[PDB]
Amino acid sequence: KPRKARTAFSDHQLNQLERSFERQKYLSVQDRMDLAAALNLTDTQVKTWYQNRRTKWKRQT
DNA sequence: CGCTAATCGGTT
DNA sequence: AACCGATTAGCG
Repeated sequence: KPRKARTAFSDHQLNQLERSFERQKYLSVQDRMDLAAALNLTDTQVKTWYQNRRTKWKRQT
């Protein structure tokens, strides 16, 4: 069952994703597309990163 | 083993 | 179409 390679986010990308999450728990389609483009990530990579980050936030609360 | 990226099926 | 919760799985 082929899967995608695990993305290794740069420190710059993780820093900017965490910054975005501190500002907004969810992104609009537009804001997700803008952040993806700004970080040279796919829309899916940013969507999944935000989904998993909300899961972690739920657990740590 | 812990952290977390990616995948699956169900919910809305 | 995006999310959620459960799950699978890569790597330090």
